[PDB]
This record gives sequence, structure tokens and C-alpha cells, in this order.
Amino acid sequence: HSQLDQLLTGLVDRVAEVDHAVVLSEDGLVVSKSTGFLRDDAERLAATASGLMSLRQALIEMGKGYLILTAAGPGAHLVVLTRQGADVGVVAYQMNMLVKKI
Repeated sequence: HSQLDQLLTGLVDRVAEVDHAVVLSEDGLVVSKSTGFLRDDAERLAATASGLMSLRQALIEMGKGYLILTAAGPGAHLVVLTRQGADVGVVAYQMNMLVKKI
């Protein structure tokens, strides 16, 4: 488990609002994921995020919760899935602090 994997797993563990997290390369490759996020589920999130960016940041609210995406430097994006009713401000702050730590 890489340092980035531990950071992502740490975000998910500490933040009640955050269910899963991945970091995707410019090409859509999963570079890192929270350790309790299965490869099938992570790549499903990756396929969604890559579709989003074919259509920098994005925030999509649904019934489920939110999908939030932000830049993690010029070559990658951090992508998070929240639980239902999460405070977006809290999650965005946590993600911004994570990107800083990387």
C-alpha cells in the first residue's frame, strides 16, 4: 500500500461524509484508491469520472449522495463519493486539505 493509498484510506476513515476515494491519471487510469474500495467499484467510478470530463472540478448531487472531482496537480484528479446528505463544504475542505498534503 502506497503513501497515497494510505492518505485516501485515511480520508475515508476520518470523514463520516466520505464513502470512497480514488485518484485518476489524465488517461483515466486508477493511480490510487481507498483500500476498502474494490477494483470493480473503483473502475466504475473511474468510468463515470472519465465520461464527466469528456463532456477543473465537478460536483454532481443525486439521491445517492455526491460525486465530487477536483484537480490533484496537472496530471490527476481526486474523485470522491459521499454518503447521502453530506455537507459539501466540509467534504470540499477535506479534499482540498488532502490535495495539499500530497
